[PDB]
Amino acid sequence: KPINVRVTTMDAELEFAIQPNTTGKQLFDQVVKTIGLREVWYFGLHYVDNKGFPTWLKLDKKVSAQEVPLQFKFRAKFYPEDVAEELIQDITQKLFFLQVKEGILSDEIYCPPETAVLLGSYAVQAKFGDYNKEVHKSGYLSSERLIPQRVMDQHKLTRDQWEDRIQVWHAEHRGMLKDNAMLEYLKIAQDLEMYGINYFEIKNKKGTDLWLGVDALGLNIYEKDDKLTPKIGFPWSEIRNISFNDKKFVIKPIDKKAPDFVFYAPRLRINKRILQLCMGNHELYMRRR
Amino acid sequence: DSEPVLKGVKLHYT
Repeated sequence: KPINVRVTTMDAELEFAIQPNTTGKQLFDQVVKTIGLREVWYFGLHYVDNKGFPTWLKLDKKVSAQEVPLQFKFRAKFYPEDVAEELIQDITQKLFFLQVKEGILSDEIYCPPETAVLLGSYAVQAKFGDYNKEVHKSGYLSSERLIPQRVMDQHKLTRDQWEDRIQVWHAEHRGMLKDNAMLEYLKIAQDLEMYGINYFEIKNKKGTDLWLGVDALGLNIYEKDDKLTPKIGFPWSEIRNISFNDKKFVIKPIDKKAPDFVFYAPRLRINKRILQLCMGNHELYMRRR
Repeated sequence: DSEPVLKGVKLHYT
């Protein structure tokens, strides 16, 4: 019985026929070969196909175990610590650039206003080349989404207002090739507080709603309203152990005097997804060292 | 035998 699956990358869509004994790895490997991606360890096959949960597919398990064409999103799952130092291929860099830009523009990654303008200008340099008073004049940037909706909502400028501010930065990017404009975009984005972080809805022992963030450097607890500023930070080197059992997850600090952090997930599968990102990020962190 | 079979592709340039 053939199963229809769609995989989308940030600038491609692929439709596949797979059998019930096709592995996640066979799907992943044919995606990466089609697009010519070598730096595979950053990436994964995403799917909101739990009974409602955002998840990452397992490569050494048959696709035919967890399911909501079957829809998959080929996306970066782990983020480098330093984008300029670590991303080797232009394709890898482009795929991060597009994924990160979508997170910013969709309001998912908070962005200050002047940063949004500057980022938008690099995106403009990447999509349009050098600004030319001849080629790009009045309204060259209408029809273009360049600033997050929450930035515009909180501010008092019109669309032409915004294009104008972006246009004055575009011109300073004369001589910048596209690939380099995409990296400069990432150099700025990777300084944003929400960049590169996987957020999970958790509760402490008192029943307060919190966020857990897992990122390349460790674990963070946020109050429900402040996803930018970690309330509690757990860098890998400050963790004695991490554990879960069903819905209960515990972080034990290296400081024998300091107390455990205990929180609760809504289901077992959430805690499993948290720990796999924990393991994946810790291992990449150790591999860099 | 279990290897996926590509039936469709869309590539966005811009």
